[PDB]
Amino acid sequence: HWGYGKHNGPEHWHKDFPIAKGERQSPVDIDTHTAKYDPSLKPLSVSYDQATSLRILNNGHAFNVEFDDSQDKAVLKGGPLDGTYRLIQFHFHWGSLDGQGSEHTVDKKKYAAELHLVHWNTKYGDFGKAVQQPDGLAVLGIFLKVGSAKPGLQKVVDVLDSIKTKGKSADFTNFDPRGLLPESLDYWTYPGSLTTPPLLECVTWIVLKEPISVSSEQVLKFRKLNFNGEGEPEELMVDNWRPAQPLKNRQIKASFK
Ligand SMILES: On1cc(C(F)(F)F)ccc1=S
Ligand SMILES: [Zn+2]
Repeated sequence: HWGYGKHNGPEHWHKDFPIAKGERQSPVDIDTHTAKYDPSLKPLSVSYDQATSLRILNNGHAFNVEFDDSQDKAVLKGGPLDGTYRLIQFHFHWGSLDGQGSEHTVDKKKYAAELHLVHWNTKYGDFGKAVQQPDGLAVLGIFLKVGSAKPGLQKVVDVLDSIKTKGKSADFTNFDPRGLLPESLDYWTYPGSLTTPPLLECVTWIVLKEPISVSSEQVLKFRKLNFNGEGEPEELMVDNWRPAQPLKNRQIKASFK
């Protein structure tokens, strides 16, 4: 099945998922000089005070921190969005080395990792119906650089030993995703896609300009996870990022001057 290796990595995905070579695929390189300021954009509204985390899951491609999305508890609105998007899960993409790992790049610069907070448009009722729509999702993307530790990340790093291999989950209640946000909500936005199969073109991407800093020890612990299941040859979960895809007929808009 798909993955990130030589034989089943991103350059292969198009054979099972032809939309891989579609018109609005993600990630992309953000050319900062050509992203135009759009003064009609709104401040993003991130309302996470009532977020209810439930569980953390190693799905064989990344780990997901899952939320109860049965009510309007943790929502994203404003910015480029019409309506209200509900948080369902977050996950990361990261490298085997600090020099790589993010999916979006900024003037071709790769960060050590990239956090994706996935939200679905509540007008569609649930996640599975939202991914049938071109405005079904909004993904808040936040870059990670290695430097100072991020205290708000440590509860995630500390649970990873309990979900080392594919298919493992752990209770993961009362985690506050506000602790993963940088100071500034200045962002770039463009229409794109999921960055793993099935690569659906549902996503309004909102990528924050300000990275968060995480420590070398925090990211080292992400790299001890495994893509394989228990009892299988160990294959470290590293380099689970898709490279930048052609921008095609898209414009990236900046919320800031
Ligand atoms: O790529 N991708 C995939 C998913 C899911 F959950 F549908 F698998 C959600 C968000 C993103 S970015
Ligand atoms: Zn992702």
